[PDB]
Amino acid sequence: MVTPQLEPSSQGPLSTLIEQISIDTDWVDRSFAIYCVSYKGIDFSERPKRLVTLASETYKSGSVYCLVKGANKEACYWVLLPKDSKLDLKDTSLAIKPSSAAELPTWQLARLLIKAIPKVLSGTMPEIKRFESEGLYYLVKSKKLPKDHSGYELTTVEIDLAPCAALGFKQTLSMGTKTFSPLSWFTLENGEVQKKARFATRYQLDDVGKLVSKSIKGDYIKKPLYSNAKNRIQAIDITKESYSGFQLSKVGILEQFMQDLKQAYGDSVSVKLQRIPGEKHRFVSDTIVKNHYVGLFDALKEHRLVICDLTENQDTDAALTLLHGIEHLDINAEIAEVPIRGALNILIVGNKDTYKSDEEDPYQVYRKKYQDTVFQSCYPERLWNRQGQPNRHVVEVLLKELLIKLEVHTRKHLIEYPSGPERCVYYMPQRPKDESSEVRDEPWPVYASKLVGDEWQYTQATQEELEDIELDLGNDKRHVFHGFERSPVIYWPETGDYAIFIDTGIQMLPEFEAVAERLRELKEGRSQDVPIALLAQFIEENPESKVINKLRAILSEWDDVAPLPFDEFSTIAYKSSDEKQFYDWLREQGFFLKTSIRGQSEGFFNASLGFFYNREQGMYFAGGKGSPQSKIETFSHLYLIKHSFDALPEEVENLFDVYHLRHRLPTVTPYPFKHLREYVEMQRFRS
Amino acid sequence: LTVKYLNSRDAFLDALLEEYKPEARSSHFILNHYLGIAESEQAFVRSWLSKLLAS
DNA sequence: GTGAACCTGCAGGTGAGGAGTCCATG
DNA sequence: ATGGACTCCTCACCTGCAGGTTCAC
DNA sequence: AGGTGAGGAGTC
Ligand SMILES: [Mg+2]
Repeated sequence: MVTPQLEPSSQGPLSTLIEQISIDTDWVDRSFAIYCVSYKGIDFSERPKRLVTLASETYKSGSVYCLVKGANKEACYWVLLPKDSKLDLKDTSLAIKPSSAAELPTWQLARLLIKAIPKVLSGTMPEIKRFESEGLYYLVKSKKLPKDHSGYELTTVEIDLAPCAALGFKQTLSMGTKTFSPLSWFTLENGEVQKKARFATRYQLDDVGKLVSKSIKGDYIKKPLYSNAKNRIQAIDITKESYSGFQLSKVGILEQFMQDLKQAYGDSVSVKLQRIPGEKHRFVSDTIVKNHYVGLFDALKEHRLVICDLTENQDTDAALTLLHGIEHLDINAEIAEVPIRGALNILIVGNKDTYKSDEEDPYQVYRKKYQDTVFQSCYPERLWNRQGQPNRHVVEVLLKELLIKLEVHTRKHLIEYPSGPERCVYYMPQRPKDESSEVRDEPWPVYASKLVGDEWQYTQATQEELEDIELDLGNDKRHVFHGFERSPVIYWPETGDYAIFIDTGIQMLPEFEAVAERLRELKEGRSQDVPIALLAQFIEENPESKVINKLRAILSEWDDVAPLPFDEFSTIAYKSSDEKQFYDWLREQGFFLKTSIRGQSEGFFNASLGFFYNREQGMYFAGGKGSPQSKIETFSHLYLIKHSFDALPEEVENLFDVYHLRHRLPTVTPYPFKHLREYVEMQRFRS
Repeated sequence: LTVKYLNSRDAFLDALLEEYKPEARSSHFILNHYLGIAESEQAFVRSWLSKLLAS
């Protein structure tokens, strides 16, 4: 099989994939105790109740800091106890066997040293029962409950380890938001706890380290307030160059985690991350996208566009608003009371669930009858924003999608796409829309597209082609012809080659140590008040500088003896040529106030921009455009390409160069896989 | 008669909040947790409190 | 000689953001 | 009374102006 | 029945 033979790395983007874990086995074996509770070879068909009781009874007795579960086909479970400890269990259905701390896989042991010994890093053994569920939960936010209750809802960030199946079971970190709610909110007034909260693990807050931990006594359970909902914490934040706001993100807690493994273990255990090699990185500007979209709209100009309304209880000027939005782009449309045949149509419909089952849905009816016409639809609520103003973005999206279907219908491209590998056929599996299609292995139809001359040909793949593909796939046929999630494939008939693109799981991280050091220096600098004499000296020494006019103003409104604080310099920016010298001159004397952190020469914020491609390993990722902002809310992912090639063809690189699949952002999906996916949608109404 | 106009100062309040609860970590956390204002009502609060204490 | 493109990287974001009191009526 | 694994759900994005360089005629 | 991605809740 193929192994993840990466490189030791010297430079490049930083990854959440752990490179090496170092643990001193002597310091762990001589300081703790590991046992083994074997339930193998008893009965594999009577697992449920016996496993339940196994876990519960193993928790029942013994001073146990933590316990992890071993592999399903491996030795026992794994437990951690302090020195001179006992795992005495009365029942002998399972056998105990003391072992050492050098006989376990590294990640399992490191998980144990991450959970319970960092939570006890102040106090231990004060009571009978103690345990930590999983990970560490730091605190970032609290919210007050409605007036009828008491307490707060808490927001936490979780750090833990997990495997990565795509890269040979290599270890990855994780960071996730979890929410805690008080107990009384789920308990009825009659003392009857609701069914969900009757059996729930309880937790307790702390006032020193801001860590939520396990305890039998406590007024918190792990569940949100109302129902299925989401809470999230931003990735990074450098607003106004503050070091307090940088400490409350998902990369600020990660900096604290590395400072807590040092103050409890010293240098015995350390975690080192991996840098993916990279030499080809293409930043995308803003002008290129703009010029692309202009030519996008020009082609749509020379056609006919009709808007129709089919709501029952007609209300709102949705047609007028949409037409205004369209006409602001020099595209002229019209309003019709019934859809016209042979012209592009945008229809306004209602909620799909409302209409009865045998009711003849306007959309379905007016589709099935007119079978040579392109269609679009929208709900009337999406054209107005939160504050009532019209939403432009929706209008642009609708127009672009219309053009895509028109391109499919006419079988000839209208705008200049790049070129791709030739003599290849595109296959896409398609899940049945029947609700009975919960069968995992049930065969699916597969649709095929190809290019001959200048015309695309679309047809449903025959049985023979499907037999041909699976033979050459090999061990990779499971991703194409098996499972609840089936991925498309490009196939070469002459040589028997395939292309599959797989999401892996790594989130790209930017630099966070180098940013933190700078922010701390700025915080220390912005504490003192600058003396008046220094400013007078600067005025005398540089008569020609233009900044003087600003300075003289401030000094004229202030006391002649009291020192000047930082907030009086807000009117001068760090932008012009004569404005940089002033701040640098103050820096030489010990006053550091402003600096540059988002320059492209610095290279800190490069993991969230541009398009990145590595050919020999087949790794790529895409991010934003322009310049970094103060607030970023998502981490980019990492993808891998699986091939049977001796050397991957140089023509694949061109399929990721289209700027109208992610609406002004680079994409991570080939363009020929979009058109075909719009042909498997207008084929569910033909018959 | 002496007259003085007071602007907003954030570094003035930052240190004071830290001294009020010396065992915490940041300033926004102290303001949100021990005091009772959420993230929406933070800029306006900072604004008046700074001037009041400065006077 | 000049004025149109052309090319970085620093700021700033919906509105604005509360007490106190007189008199007649079934 | 317990742990870690698939499947379905909801939520956010889709900048902007100012100052220094440069051709293109 | 805007879209593509990145990601938090509820159970065998
Ligand atoms: Mg569609």
